[PDB]
Amino acid sequence: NPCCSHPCQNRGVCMSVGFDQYKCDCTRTGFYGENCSTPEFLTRIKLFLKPTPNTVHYILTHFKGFWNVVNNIPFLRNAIMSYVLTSRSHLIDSPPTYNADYGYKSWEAFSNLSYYTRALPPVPDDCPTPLGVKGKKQLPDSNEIVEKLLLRRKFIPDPQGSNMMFAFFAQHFTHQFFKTDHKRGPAFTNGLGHGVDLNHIYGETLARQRKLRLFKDGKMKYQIIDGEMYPPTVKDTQAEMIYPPQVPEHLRFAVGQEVFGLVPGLMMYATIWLREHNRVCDVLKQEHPEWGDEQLFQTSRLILIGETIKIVIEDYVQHLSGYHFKLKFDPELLFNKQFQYQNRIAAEFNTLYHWHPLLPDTFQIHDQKYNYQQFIYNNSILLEHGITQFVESFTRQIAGRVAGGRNVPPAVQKVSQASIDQSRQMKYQSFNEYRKRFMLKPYESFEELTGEKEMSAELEALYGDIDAVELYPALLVEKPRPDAIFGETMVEVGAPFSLKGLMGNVICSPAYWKPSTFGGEVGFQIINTASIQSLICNNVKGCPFTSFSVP
Amino acid sequence: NPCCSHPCQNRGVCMSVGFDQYKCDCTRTGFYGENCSTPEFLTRIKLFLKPTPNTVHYILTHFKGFWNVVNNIPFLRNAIMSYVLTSRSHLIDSPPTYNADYGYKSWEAFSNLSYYTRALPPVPDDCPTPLGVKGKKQLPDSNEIVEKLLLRRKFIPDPQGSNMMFAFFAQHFTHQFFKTDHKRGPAFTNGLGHGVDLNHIYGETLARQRKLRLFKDGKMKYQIIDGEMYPPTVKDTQAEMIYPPQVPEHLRFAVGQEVFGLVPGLMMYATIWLREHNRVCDVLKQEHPEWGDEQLFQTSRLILIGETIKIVIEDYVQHLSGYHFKLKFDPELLFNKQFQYQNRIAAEFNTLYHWHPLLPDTFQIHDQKYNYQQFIYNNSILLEHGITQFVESFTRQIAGRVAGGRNVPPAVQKVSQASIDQSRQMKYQSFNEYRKRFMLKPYESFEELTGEKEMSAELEALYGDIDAVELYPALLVEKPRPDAIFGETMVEVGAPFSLKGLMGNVICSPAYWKPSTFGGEVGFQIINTASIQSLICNNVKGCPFTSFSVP
Ligand SMILES: *[C@@H]1O[C@H](CO)[C@@H](O[C@@H]2O[C@H](CO)[C@@H](O[C@H]3O[C@H](CO[C@H]4O[C@H](CO)[C@@H](O)[C@H](O)[C@@H]4O)[C@@H](O)[C@H](O)[C@@H]3O)[C@H](O)[C@H]2NC(C)=O)[C@H](O)[C@H]1NC(C)=O
Ligand SMILES: *[C@@H]1O[C@H](CO)[C@@H](O[C@@H]2O[C@H](CO)[C@@H](O[C@H]3O[C@H](CO[C@H]4O[C@H](CO)[C@@H](O)[C@H](O)[C@@H]4O)[C@@H](O)[C@H](O)[C@@H]3O)[C@H](O)[C@H]2NC(C)=O)[C@H](O)[C@H]1NC(C)=O
Ligand code: COH
Ligand code: COH
Ligand SMILES: CCCCCCCCO[C@@H]1O[C@H](CO)[C@@H](O)[C@H](O)[C@H]1O
Ligand SMILES: Cc1ccc(Cl)c(Nc2ccccc2C(=O)O)c1Cl
Ligand SMILES: Cc1ccc(Cl)c(Nc2ccccc2C(=O)O)c1Cl
Ligand SMILES: *[C@@H]1O[C@H](CO)[C@@H](O)[C@H](O)[C@H]1NC(C)=O
Ligand SMILES: *[C@@H]1O[C@H](CO)[C@@H](O)[C@H](O)[C@H]1NC(C)=O
Ligand SMILES: *[C@@H]1O[C@H](CO)[C@@H](O)[C@H](O)[C@H]1NC(C)=O
Ligand SMILES: *[C@@H]1O[C@H](CO)[C@@H](O)[C@H](O)[C@H]1NC(C)=O
Repeated sequence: NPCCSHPCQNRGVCMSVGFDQYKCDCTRTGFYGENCSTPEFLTRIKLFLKPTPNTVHYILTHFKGFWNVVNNIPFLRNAIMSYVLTSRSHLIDSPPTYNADYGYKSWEAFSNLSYYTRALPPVPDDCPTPLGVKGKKQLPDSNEIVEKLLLRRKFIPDPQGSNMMFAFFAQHFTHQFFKTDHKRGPAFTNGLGHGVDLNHIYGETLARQRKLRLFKDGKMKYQIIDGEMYPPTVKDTQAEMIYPPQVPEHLRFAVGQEVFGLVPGLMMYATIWLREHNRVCDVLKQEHPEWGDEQLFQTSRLILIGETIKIVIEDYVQHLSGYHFKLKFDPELLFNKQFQYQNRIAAEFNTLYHWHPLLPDTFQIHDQKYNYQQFIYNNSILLEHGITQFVESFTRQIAGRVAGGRNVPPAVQKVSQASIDQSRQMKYQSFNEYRKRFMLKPYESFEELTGEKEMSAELEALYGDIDAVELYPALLVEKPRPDAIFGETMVEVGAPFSLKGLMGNVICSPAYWKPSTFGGEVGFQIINTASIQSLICNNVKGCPFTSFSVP
Repeated sequence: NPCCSHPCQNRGVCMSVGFDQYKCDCTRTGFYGENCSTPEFLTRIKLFLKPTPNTVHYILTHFKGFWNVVNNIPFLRNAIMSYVLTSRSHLIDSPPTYNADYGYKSWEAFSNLSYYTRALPPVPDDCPTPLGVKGKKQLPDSNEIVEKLLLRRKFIPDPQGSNMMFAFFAQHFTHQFFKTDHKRGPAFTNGLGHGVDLNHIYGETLARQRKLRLFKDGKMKYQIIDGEMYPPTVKDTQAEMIYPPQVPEHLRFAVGQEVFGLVPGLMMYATIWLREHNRVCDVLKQEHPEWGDEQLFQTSRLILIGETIKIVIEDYVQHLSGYHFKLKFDPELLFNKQFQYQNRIAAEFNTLYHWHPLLPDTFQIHDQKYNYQQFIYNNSILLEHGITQFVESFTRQIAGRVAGGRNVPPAVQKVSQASIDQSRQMKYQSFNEYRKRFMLKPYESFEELTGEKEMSAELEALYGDIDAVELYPALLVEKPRPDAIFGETMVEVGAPFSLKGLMGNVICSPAYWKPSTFGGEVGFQIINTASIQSLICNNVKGCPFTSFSVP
């Protein structure tokens, strides 16, 4: 296949013409020529006036005195936030295009929701090398890559101070749209909503939802233990959950997501959100005594969705970005813009979000310290200590650094390898191709990627060519930004995926973004004043202080 | 329920506040006040400059010499067509809101694709009257409505000259997204693509598609009969079709849509589009001898989708409108506008497209006249005459006028009654409520609606109040425009749904609307030069003259 070398630059579409020739479609790329590499006049100018991401990142992470002024001038904050949203939006194809089985546009790829979509097309089948034309005939041994480059020798804490509240929020939140269907294969998903629908609370299907609902006051089923509200059982709901035989019947908590019983950190947030839903039902009941159970349930769901997006932007992304600028969740910022209120989850977004290095060596709850074997599938620990003690402890324990290499816990060594192996059967293009796909300069050397000497040497011994380095491994060994959890690429690729999934949500559209949608101003206000602190304060006994970073 | 009165005007959202009070959400309506009835300053002006639809219709259907010059100046033609598209589209909620089960915004209503969506929410369950407050406690007998107002005494031909080519095209085309799942109920659909995906050619599911495909050269299965290409059999494809047991196996043609064997007219268009698909495969193979079966199939499908939208706008809607202005299919007209490339089929769109009056008393092919009992499920008629004779004959046979009342063939009486019964199951608001929803002044009397005395009287005897008249019966008895097939409402309500369904298609989005999407410029040119005449000329022996109007 002549398109194996990925000849078309700047988002140009490559098409074969006969057996030995190809053609590049430069339509609306701002470039022309055989490979869409010659800039148009207007393009030369725009390229000359674009700051580098590292320049812009510097600006947003310094001058705290300046940003403190900007954050308190609504007009400016709105203007800045508007830029942040729109300056990235042009990097996501919407409606979506390719998937694992289609490197050309097709109705199958567009219409079949069981697939993850793809930011870059899959490497064609019969190519000289797995990645196209660069690199060796065979990719390096995946286990060898994990051990030499990814495995933790000594715990590397996150310099930004991200804690376990953050790490488990990241996992809980993203696992509502990262639901890989490993029956079919890594290219397929079970989250047909393809975004923030809160299916991990309410269930992916109506059948599961009816098993989880109380059908009184709009609320979700629950049980009281030691005066505290917890999720219901599988026995009570008949809602299937993933549990080992060793887990007794009365400890098989049923929640929206079948796998959230795997780890107590997930069951903590599931409990918190469950409580929040029933709390909002009580508020709405007070406001609307004429409302029935169905409308109480549906309106509460729409509110929690709003809370979720609110919290993710203004607390979660806020902490992750390290910006002194105060991010703002406000759908009105897009009402005068060209924006598509739809989204399809990208397989690469999933891959890049394998933040295994976040995980500590042991989990520390109160006085106790649990290893992975003791912590996994253990709702006893949740009942023993309680949510309050969980929050206090998770807020204090720091997470591991994601970029910079060699920080993956040996306990999840198999999962790290799987991420590499699964990236290969989905035929991912190289790291540098994804750099270019998101307006970044390709690395010219291994040393430029890692910013050090020995890991880069290992990469060269394994891959040989810098253009042969794979997406997932490179993201984890990439040179971090100064005192940051990530490197340049992780942010520049992830941010557009993330913002698209948040602002693209239907509740953000002008027809939905109204008080009547959420039951009136009281309901609308719950969204617009939501925070990770208030979420905990409203639903966790004692109202403990919490944050996404260690104090 | 205080909202039974439909108090909120101008797209305002009604919400109950306690048992006896309500509240209107006037957000972004352009109006304010308790009822969203008081216009803002800009709105006050906008309404003043906006011409009435009857005026605009007059200007587009007269001054034939003036439009002749506008049509040949691309700057003017593009600008006008652009306004046509945008001015209509703002009347459609996208992403979609209500369905038959939800008169308030809910995630269930948004996410469940099995429902038709709703331009107006259902009438609340427990209201004084079926339509809310207006009208009698019980709606008139649906059979009495059909007999008095809708049944055809004597055939009334369409003044616009619509022929059977047009009638069967309307039926064939619209039945890809009007696929009511009566198993579940009238509120539900089997077309989860919710638009122009040509599932009626290729099948809804991948399983049925694989049954119809040849898996060589990207082609669809077929058989040759008298030198001419026809659809394959059920026995060969194992694709389910709906046929009475008395139909012999060799006459059981298998096509994408299960019901198209019902009438030869549909099976005619199914055969033509089948031929076109296999024709485009031959064209693409010449351009791409390096391509495989899968890519040839998928690319052909995308091209036929383009042809359909092209033909619908510049031939079908062009004839239907009666405009002297030449409508244009050009996705680039929207690339600088705010527009959502998504759509959800509205139940009301389905209802207003029950154009039963189009049907003739008998079907006239060559020298023979077939009644309904003769014509239904009779594919032997198709083979006897051939597609060419079908095209020649149907082009010449006049269709019935749709508006004006009393033109529904008694043969389909029970179908017309079902339209009324079903719309009542789904709790449609009144005809006047749908007029106001689409910026039309509500009718003051029955006489203003029909423009005459006889049907007016029978209407008042049945409904009592003008605000009690139902959508479907009113559309068919409405005073038709001068020498036109429809009345005002049908167009002003139908056109937004239609254009949104056409331009909202994914292939019209900037990422898709490129030559590379369609296999290069040769494929792209197939779309952009498509017409109903070229579709016939390329696939029907002898290249017979055809048109959507009688010669
Ligand atoms: C879009 O909306 C449609 C209309 O609301 C949804 O269709 C409806 O789906 C529900 C649930 O799938 C279905 O109700 C069925 O619920 C009963 C379930 O209870 C039984 O299930 C357990 C299973 O182990 C069993 O032990 C017991 O028998 C327990 O009682 C079914 O048993 C029963 O047959 C009933 O049909 C509705 O019938 C169905 N409605 C229609 C009109 O089709 C549709 O699911 C939704 N689409 C989504 C959410 O994707
Ligand atoms: C999105 O894409 C997915 C991947 O392409 C689609 O999943 C695939 O779906 C097909 C069928 O829907 C499935 O094929 C399976 O069908 C075989 C049966 O074939 C014969 O068997 C019956 C027996 O009665 C016969 O009557 C039929 O006529 C037919 O000739 C199975 O035996 C076999 O297991 C085979 O796998 C694929 O497995 C499946 N692939 C994956 C990876 O899941 C998915 O359907 C699509 N989503 C849509 C269209 O909504
Ligand atoms: C912040 C990100 C994050 C965290 C904290 C986290 C925390 C933990 C954790 C904590 C105790 C455990 C035991 C695991 C273990 C697993 N994770 Co994650 N995971 C994370 C991101 C992901 C993602 C993303 C996937 C793929 C999701 C999918 O496709 O369903 C994943 C998949 C897995 C799988 C599937 C294996 C496979 O073959 O793909 C296992 C097992 N893991 N992970
Ligand atoms: C231009 C529009 C048009 C035409 C010419 C047309 C011509 C014909 C025709 C010609 C020989 C026949 C035998 C019928 C007979 C039927 N029509 Co139509 N129909 C049309 C638009 C529709 C639509 C739209 C529906 C509802 C489709 C759905 O919900 O799936 C429909 C429904 C039906 C049904 C379903 C039963 C019911 O309860 O509604 C039958 C039977 N009919 N119609
Ligand atoms: C958890 C400990 C990981 C064991 C890694 C075994 C594979 C050898 O890994 C080696 O380890 C050395 C010391 O870290 C590095 O300096 C080398 O670059 C690396 O290749
Ligand atoms: C605008 C901006 C800036 C910095 C980060 Cl870290 C993000 N967010 C992410 C970056 C990389 C990967 C994931 C995310 C995320 O939002 O989840 C955003 Cl959206
Ligand atoms: C712009 C315009 C003008 C006139 C008609 Cl008739 C249409 N088309 C329809 C009008 C009413 C009902 C249906 C349609 C249609 O396109 O099918 C359009 Cl889109
Ligand atoms: C870019 O075009 C040149 C000739 O214009 C060609 O030799 C080269 O192969 C193209 N790029 C790639 C990566 O092949
Ligand atoms: C849960 O933790 C307890 C400690 O209280 C331990 O004894 C038990 O083995 C664990 N159960 C698991 C991991 O299933
Ligand atoms: C608004 O309309 C409702 C319709 O029933 C009416 O009861 C009410 O008096 C109106 N209020 C106004 C016009 O202020
Ligand atoms: C079907 O049409 C044929 C002519 O092609 C005719 O002989 C036959 O009687 C028709 N069938 C019915 C049931 O009328």
